[PDB]
Amino acid sequence: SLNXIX
Amino acid sequence: PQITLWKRPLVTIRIGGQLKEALLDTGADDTVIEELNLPGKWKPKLIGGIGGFIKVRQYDQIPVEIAGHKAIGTVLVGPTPVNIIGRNLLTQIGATLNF
Amino acid sequence: PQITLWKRPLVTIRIGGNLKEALLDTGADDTVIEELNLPGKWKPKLIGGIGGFIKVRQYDQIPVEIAGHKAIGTVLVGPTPVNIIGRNLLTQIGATLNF
Repeated sequence: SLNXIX
Repeated sequence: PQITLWKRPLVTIRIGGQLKEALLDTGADDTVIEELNLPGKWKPKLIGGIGGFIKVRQYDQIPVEIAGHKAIGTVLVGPTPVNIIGRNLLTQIGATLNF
Repeated sequence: PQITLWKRPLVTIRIGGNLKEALLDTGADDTVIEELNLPGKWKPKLIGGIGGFIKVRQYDQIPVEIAGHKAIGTVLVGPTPVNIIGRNLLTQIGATLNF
């Protein structure tokens, strides 16, 4: 699982 | 609704009877919510992204209402920087990208 | 066009004249590309997400064509497993979420 940017 | 992207696409959700804010996130496979209890069984899981991997609690078959649209599926609970609604639930509510 | 979310929303982009695959990511403030050898001036930045922060190189005013739609703006270069197109460029191509 890949889950994204702050 | 139709949501533009000048600001983060934050919406209110209902989970476990509580209101939360969460980001509609097309770049997420999964739905990841800050630490909390949810009813029922969970198992450990690891997920990754930009900074590497984290440990989360995997809860299955959790009802989530996302800006008034119902979903029931896996919710991961752990130290995410922001609550995110990922594709596993976005697909259930019929969400698309359009340009 | 309309992109569903059954799989990761990977599309063809062009950056520095070259075609690459990147995720259209509404959960990304910024655009993060692994293109370690662009010419041009850059400055150091740190960006975060689920696993914490990473170091990236910030390049400004870079043309990025996304599915034939031209954009131009800031591109962050660093070690990422997937190239991601964030809201800084998605807004330029008129991308919305719809459900």
